[PDB]
Amino acid sequence: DVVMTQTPASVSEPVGGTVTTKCQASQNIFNNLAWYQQKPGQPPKLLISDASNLASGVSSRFTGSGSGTEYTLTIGDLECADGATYYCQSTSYGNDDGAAFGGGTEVVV
Amino acid sequence: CALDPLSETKCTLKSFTVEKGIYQTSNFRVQPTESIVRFPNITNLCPFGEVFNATRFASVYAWNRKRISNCVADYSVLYNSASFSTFKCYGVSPTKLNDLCFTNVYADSFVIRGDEVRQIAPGQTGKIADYNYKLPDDFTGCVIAWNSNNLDSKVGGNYNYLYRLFRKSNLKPFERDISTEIYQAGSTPCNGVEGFNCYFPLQSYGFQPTNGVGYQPYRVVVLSFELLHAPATVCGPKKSTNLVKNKCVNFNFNGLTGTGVLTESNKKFLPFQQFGRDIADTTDAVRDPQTLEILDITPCSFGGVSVITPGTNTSNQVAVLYQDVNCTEVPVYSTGSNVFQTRAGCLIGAEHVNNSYECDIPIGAGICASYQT
Amino acid sequence: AYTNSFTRGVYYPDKVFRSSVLHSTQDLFLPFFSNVTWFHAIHRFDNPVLPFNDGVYFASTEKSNIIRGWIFGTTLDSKTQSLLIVNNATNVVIKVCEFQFCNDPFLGVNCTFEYVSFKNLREFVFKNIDGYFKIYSKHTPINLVRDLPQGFSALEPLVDLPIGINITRFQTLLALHAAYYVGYLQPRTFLLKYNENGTITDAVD
Amino acid sequence: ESLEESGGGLVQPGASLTLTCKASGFSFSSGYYMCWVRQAPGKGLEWIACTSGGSSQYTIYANWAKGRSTISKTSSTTVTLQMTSLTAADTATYFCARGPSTYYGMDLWGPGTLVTVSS
Ligand SMILES: *[C@@H]1O[C@H](CO)[C@@H](O)[C@H](O)[C@H]1NC(C)=O
Ligand SMILES: *[C@@H]1O[C@H](CO)[C@@H](O)[C@H](O)[C@H]1NC(C)=O
Ligand SMILES: *[C@@H]1O[C@H](CO)[C@@H](O)[C@H](O)[C@H]1NC(C)=O
Ligand SMILES: *[C@@H]1O[C@H](CO)[C@@H](O)[C@H](O)[C@H]1NC(C)=O
Ligand SMILES: *[C@@H]1O[C@H](CO)[C@@H](O)[C@H](O)[C@H]1NC(C)=O
Ligand SMILES: *[C@@H]1O[C@H](CO)[C@@H](O)[C@H](O)[C@H]1NC(C)=O
Ligand SMILES: *[C@@H]1O[C@H](CO)[C@@H](O)[C@H](O)[C@H]1NC(C)=O
Ligand SMILES: *[C@@H]1O[C@H](CO)[C@@H](O)[C@H](O)[C@H]1NC(C)=O
Ligand SMILES: *[C@@H]1O[C@H](CO)[C@@H](O)[C@H](O)[C@H]1NC(C)=O
Repeated sequence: DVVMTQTPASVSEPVGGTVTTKCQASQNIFNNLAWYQQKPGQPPKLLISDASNLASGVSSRFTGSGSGTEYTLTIGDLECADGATYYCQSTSYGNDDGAAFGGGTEVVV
Repeated sequence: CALDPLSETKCTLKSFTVEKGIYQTSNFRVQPTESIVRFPNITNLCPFGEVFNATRFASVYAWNRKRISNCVADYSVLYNSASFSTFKCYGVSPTKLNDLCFTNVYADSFVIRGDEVRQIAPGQTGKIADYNYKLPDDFTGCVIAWNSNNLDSKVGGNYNYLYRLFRKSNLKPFERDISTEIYQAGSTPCNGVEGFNCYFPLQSYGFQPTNGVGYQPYRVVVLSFELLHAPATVCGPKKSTNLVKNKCVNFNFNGLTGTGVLTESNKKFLPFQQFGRDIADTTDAVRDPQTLEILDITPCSFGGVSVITPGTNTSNQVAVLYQDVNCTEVPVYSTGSNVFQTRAGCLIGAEHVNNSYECDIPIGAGICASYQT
Repeated sequence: AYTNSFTRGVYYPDKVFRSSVLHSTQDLFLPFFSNVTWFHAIHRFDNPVLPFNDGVYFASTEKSNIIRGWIFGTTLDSKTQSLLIVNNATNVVIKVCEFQFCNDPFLGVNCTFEYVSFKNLREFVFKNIDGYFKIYSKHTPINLVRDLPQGFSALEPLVDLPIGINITRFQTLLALHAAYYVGYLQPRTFLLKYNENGTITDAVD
Repeated sequence: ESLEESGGGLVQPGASLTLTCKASGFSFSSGYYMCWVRQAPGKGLEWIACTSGGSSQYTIYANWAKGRSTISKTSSTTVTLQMTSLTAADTATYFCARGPSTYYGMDLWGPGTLVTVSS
């Protein structure tokens, strides 16, 4: 089962700035990544899938890139409601690679 | 019985007093350091290179069908390629796919635009999946698609690729039908190709480099697999570990599975010959299957362990003779300050003296040890 | 017409290498000074049907290479699967497909397995043991046109394809716009003298 | 649509618990995977297992819970997962999320249920 190593554990950015989160795997996943945002008291909400695709109802500020073993998530024009914990997770359902999440990354406005 | 050589001598002699002389106590033996397996190279490597980098793929409704069996399928070439962006594959991990061994492999190769690349998946519903190519629910295959906008799409739109957009029913899993019966609807008066509620089920979409990424064509290949219900014919590669010389190592050359030390041999081999044997039907030289050269093998060093000691009443100091071995591999005794070498073996704990006296404790090859000032 | 095979018909029994060792092997060989059968192909003259009976030693001396292939099968008349070897200038072809051939098939001037790879005398042994079909070959030059000369020459393995089809009958091909010898193998213990380089220089029955 | 969970709450240490996720508005077709994830009270998400929908019986377990979980599809609308030999470290919040066969991210997450391993 592949493991997700997500850094930095804690980040602080001002209003309107950009915050970048790094996710690294133990083996090559060939995209199949999903970026999530979880607010306290709320189940996680999907933001980015396939490491490059944005779902419906998702602002263009969130943007994911990367390939192979290294992936990046950037959030531009940070807002007061963006304070949450962001997660990276492989989407291998029946591939024996698992779907383990990485270390949660909280953001401070 | 294991504290020191004098105690070993006492245990072997079954007495608490040991008389002056040399007593064989135990047997030296050099354990193998590691295991190396230098298996040969590829027997029958039929690759997917021509399947993937083909000149042109087939139409999606009548896809390119290939059967892979009785081969050694190298999945590592597919694994190392990063051009694939939709490795949406099930049943087997990409890294363990080489290890996995299956009876048959089916290659379904065609061209699909980025809009319905999602539809190439088990349990997915859509016009393209239900009209051109459908995946089984019990899907153990491996779906790999990559961008081909720079290759397939041409200026003014490409029309050599045809797809079915109209059909009364849905395609059963892995069904191909090139008959392309005319679509009928409504009162169905369309005897020919065009009529009321009548259209050609086959159509072509212009592919352009400046078109949207969703409309850009991608080259897609499905590697359908199947379980081990029979002896396998297509399988993965084997091990190619390195070779180590001048070290006692268990070795495996073409199934030889012999243990010894390896050296470069001056003896010559005929091209067909793969290994040599002694006059006693024991292997003594092996030709390396990976690289054509000869390796002399000799058995791991072994021999008796003797303790040379005066009377236990005189002194408790002892020397250790490892018979027929060079001192370099002897440690593999505590008194390593003086370690002398003779034809009899390696003697540890005694110092050589130029002067010659009458023999007291014979060792071998004209050498004797004695207890003196 | 017969002849006697003085010393020919010995091959390396296995891929094992030995130096200056007299090694005794019990294996299927051609007996020394054994009477083997002669065939003519010039002038008419045709090639007859032969049995297999546990291996075949075939030695053909040729000037323009009239010999062009071998057929190995119990029936090989499209009745059952049969091994076919065809030697062309381009390549050597090995099939198991069934073919129907007449009594005297001449060459102008499902398949289970497939393989692609008088100064001149070509020596061969074809054997079937443990489901394995083995070929041994040599091409030593002969200056005697009457008969195979006195002397010795070891035979080296070339193909070990596992055909798995039992063979009890064998035929050879000729070319039409040339004599050749056929021996027979049986279990006969041999003592082979290995040279310092590993070449079999002499052997005793 | 919607996903709901039932069968959580207080569980004695060393016992076994059974959790069920019931869907509303769709069915567990072969194009969707039913996956289970857990969340410690102050830590991140830890994946548990998944099971393919439809007639397929294919199932993937995590490394940590390979021998302590049992995930199987009881019905086209309900799924069940069982924990064995519960410890205090297993106190977490279980989320029932679906995953498309296209290997996209999980959408339509359930509200979740809290399980507490204490006496
Ligand atoms: C493959 O094995 C052959 C055996 O003859 C060897 O010569 C060659 O170096 C090996 N490797 C490659 C990459 O061909
Ligand atoms: C052929 O396809 C393979 C797919 O793995 C790719 O890695 C390779 O680069 C291709 N060859 C060329 C010459 O582009
Ligand atoms: C050892 O020497 C002492 C004194 O020389 C003597 O008393 C004793 O008997 C000797 N022991 C043996 C085993 O010969
Ligand atoms: C060990 O001793 C042998 C025998 O004298 C000698 O030939 C050889 O060079 C020595 N080996 C090493 C590795 O020193
Ligand atoms: C014995 O003689 C050698 C010369 O051969 C000399 O160098 C050496 O000191 C002597 N050996 C020892 C162990 O002292
Ligand atoms: C060759 O030997 C066989 C077997 O003994 C015998 O029948 C035959 O007549 C011999 N041929 C000649 C030409 O002597
Ligand atoms: C090949 O030969 C025969 C020809 O009649 C065919 O019927 C048979 O099925 C085939 N045999 C095998 C073992 O494939
Ligand atoms: C040998 O041929 C017989 C027919 O006489 C056949 O039944 C048998 O299977 C064959 N054996 C092998 C090993 O091909
Ligand atoms: C053995 O050595 C070489 C190896 O190539 C060979 O040419 C030579 O003729 C052989 N010697 C004898 C005496 O057969």
